[PDB]
Amino acid sequence: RHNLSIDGQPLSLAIYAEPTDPKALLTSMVQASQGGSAVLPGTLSLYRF
Amino acid sequence: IRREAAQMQVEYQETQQAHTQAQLELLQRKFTNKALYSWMRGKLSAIYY
Repeated sequence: RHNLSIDGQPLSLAIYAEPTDPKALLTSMVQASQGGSAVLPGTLSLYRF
Repeated sequence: IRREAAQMQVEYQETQQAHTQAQLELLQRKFTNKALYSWMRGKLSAIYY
């Protein structure tokens, strides 16, 4: 009834549908917004330019 | 026993793959990374001009 031989060996070859490959994992450079410095009013020196 | 040793070899190759991934990410999180160098000679090229 279970499609076996007299000895109990199966009569149908099985299958498993091989797992889908390794996986690639990557990293990336991340950048963010950056500002600059400010300028204040200047002092008056005692010496010439 | 040979099958076990071969299986450990697969784990050895997987570890090596992760090792090169960590090296590449460390190169990108470096302080003197690609972005810093690009802006430094970009700024200096304009100044040199």
